[PDB]
Amino acid sequence: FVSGNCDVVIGIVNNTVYDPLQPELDS
Amino acid sequence: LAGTITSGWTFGAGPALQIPFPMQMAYRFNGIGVTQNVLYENQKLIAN
Ligand SMILES: *[C@@H]1O[C@H](CO)[C@@H](O[C@@H]2O[C@H](CO)[C@@H](O)[C@H](O)[C@H]2NC(C)=O)[C@H](O)[C@H]1NC(C)=O
Ligand SMILES: *[C@@H]1O[C@H](CO)[C@@H](O)[C@H](O)[C@H]1NC(C)=O
Repeated sequence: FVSGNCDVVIGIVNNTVYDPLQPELDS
Repeated sequence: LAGTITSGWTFGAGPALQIPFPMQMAYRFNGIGVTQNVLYENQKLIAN
């Protein structure tokens, strides 16, 4: 779940969050 | 004290597994019905 942005938390990390809906929409 | 600081409650039920203390505090916040983001966004105030 999402909350806020990427500066408040200490120790946040770059990564990718896959979205299941997009490939189905594009197919 | 060392067991409850470096491993949370795991050392009381088997092998002691390490975990960073803020993550353990987030776990305990989930224990009482408050989400993790509250602790992660008010860490400094909570520590003070
Ligand atoms: C993690 O968060 C984002 C992911 O892209 C990064 O934020 C920008 O990243 C670019 C390229 O690395 C930099 O040129 C910018 O300066 C970054 N900040 C902004 C406001 O655009 C961030 O750098 C990533 N890595 C961290 C936080 O170590
Ligand atoms: C964890 O420890 C390393 C070295 O002890 C330190 O460089 C790093 O900043 C620490 N993590 C955070 C989130 O500060």
